[PDB]
Amino acid sequence: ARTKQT
Amino acid sequence: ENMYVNKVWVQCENENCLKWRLLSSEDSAKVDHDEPWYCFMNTDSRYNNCSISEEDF
Amino acid sequence: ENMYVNKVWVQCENENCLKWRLLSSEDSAKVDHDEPWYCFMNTDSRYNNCSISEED
Amino acid sequence: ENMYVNKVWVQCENENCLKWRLLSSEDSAKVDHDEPWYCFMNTDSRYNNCSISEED
Ligand SMILES: [Zn+2]
Ligand SMILES: [Zn+2]
Ligand SMILES: [Zn+2]
Repeated sequence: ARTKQT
Repeated sequence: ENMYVNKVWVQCENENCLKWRLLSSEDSAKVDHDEPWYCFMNTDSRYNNCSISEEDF
Repeated sequence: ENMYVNKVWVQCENENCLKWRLLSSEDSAKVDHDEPWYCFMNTDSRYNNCSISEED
Repeated sequence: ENMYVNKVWVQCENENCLKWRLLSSEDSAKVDHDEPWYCFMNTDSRYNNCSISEED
């Protein structure tokens, strides 16, 4: 999974 | 107790889609970072389908 | 693997046409609803021109 | 008169089953989103039971 922190 | 989990964006890996989805805290803790992710895996029933437009960022 | 993508209706934005078209799961995932959509963009060769009647 | 209702995928909420089902336009309109959905509620007689395999 490719993710970005908020 | 409260787990203080942050929400993350995750990208759909359907080559036709590739949309970014904002996960709940609960889904964000559960995400398996070593496996593919697709929109249908979102428990957010407002954004859980590749046909649904991407939320604003 | 099945992605469980819905088949969605989109409306042609040619003011002379305004016909509704039902997209394949593939096109439903691909479409960008913040850009104009026109019949010719439909990869369904049965219903991919403003001259063609709406599906029954 | 066509109501231009999408054909949507829904997952069975029987924890023993959890199969995905593609609904007709009519069934897609009729789904009550405030209630659980299960295979037997599909009027598609090909895929309307937990004991039936998920569609290709
Ligand atoms: Zn997707
Ligand atoms: Zn048209
Ligand atoms: Zn079932």
